[PDB]
Parts: sequence; structure tokens; C-alpha cells
Amino acid sequence: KGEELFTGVVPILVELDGDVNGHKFSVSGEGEGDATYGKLTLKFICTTGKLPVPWPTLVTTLVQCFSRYPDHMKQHDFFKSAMPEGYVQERTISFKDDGNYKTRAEVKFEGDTLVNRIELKGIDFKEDGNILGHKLEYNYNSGNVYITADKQKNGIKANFKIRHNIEDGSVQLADHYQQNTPIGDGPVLLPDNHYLSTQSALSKDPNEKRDHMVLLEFVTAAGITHGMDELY
Ligand SMILES: [Mg+2]
Repeated sequence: KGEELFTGVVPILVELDGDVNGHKFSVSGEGEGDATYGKLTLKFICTTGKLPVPWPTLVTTLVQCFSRYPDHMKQHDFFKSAMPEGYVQERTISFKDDGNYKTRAEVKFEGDTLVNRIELKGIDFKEDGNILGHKLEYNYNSGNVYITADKQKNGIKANFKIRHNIEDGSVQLADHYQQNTPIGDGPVLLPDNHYLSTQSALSKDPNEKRDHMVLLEFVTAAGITHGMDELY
């Protein structure tokens, strides 16, 4: 099954093409994931020049198959179950009092590398709002991603809120609506309601002159009832 592909360190490639309000840009990322520890280490580079939106607003778009699912809830890991053929991941990201991103990605193996290929379209952003005015801090909050089954499309949906810190002490909300559907025809795991608990750390490469983001993340699945407390 697909979970077998994730028992070790897996190389990752991420490629994004974006248009936000007519600002065209591309990001390329490289690194690896080790789902055993729910761990991602990636460096992203804007290959077209300066990124026209803040790096933190792209973190959710830029591989949920690297979540650590505890053994007792392994039967709820849709993401690995769709591999290697992969899945389509679509989102609408609604920035409160501002514009929205619509994203379409395909996440799949290309040989033994896990690839996330994404098209991002941003519209109706305010020229000097928090996004296009670059008023968001270079940091990121921990949070939960709530997953539910979508049996009609043999997939999942997710609903969650990202809170981006604004440089003035306030918060820019980014409401996320997500739908994933397998690319292949084999059976997948359709989960009970549960969530992914995330933590993310953003940094810079001291030797890198291009516009870039270094990202370290841990993601753990939770929210499924077990009775293992009785064992002890
Ligand atoms: Mg603050």
C-alpha cells in the first residue's frame, strides 16, 4: 500500500507558477520529508525575482502525505493511500478584507521523488493591503487542519483557518477550503473526522542572495478516539 513508500526519508520537489493581480512569479523548492517523524525540511526559491506576496502566505500551498499518522489511526491516512499515483489538491484561500488565492496541485511520485506541482491564481487583492503591501511578519503560527471524508469524490475535504501575524500586532486571517481527489483508480482510505496539528518555522539561508524561504515543519494527525489508556 502507499504507506510503504513513506517509511524512510523521501526527496521532495515543489514547483509553483503564480499570478496574483497580474504579478507573475514561480517558486521552486527542494528538500525531504520523513513521515515517521512527521518532519519536513525544505528550501524554496523565487526563480523569477522578488516574490510579489509574503512568503508566509504560500506555506499551505507549497504535501500532507508527510503527516505522521499514529499507528492506531493509520486507517485514516488518505494521503499516503493515494500514492504513488497521487492526488489532486484544490483550495480556495480567502484573505479576510482582501483577495483570494485559488490553487490546483498534483501531488505524486516521479520515480522515488514526491512532487508537488501547483498553479496559483490570486485575484481582488488590495494594492496596499497586508498581502501586496508586504505587512506580514516572517513567522508562522501553529494550528489544526480539520479533515473530513468526501465519499462522492472518493477523497477528502479540509476546512481550517490560518492566522498570519501582521507587523502591527494584529492578525490577517486566511480561511482555507480544500478538496482532494485521487488521480489513480485504486482504492483509497476514507477517513473519519480528524485533524492535523502543525508547527512551522521559517528562516533564511545566510549564503543565499535570492528571495527564498527555509521551512522546517512537524505535522501530526490527531483527533481519533482510541482506547489504549486502558492498557496502562
Ligand atoms: Mg507580534
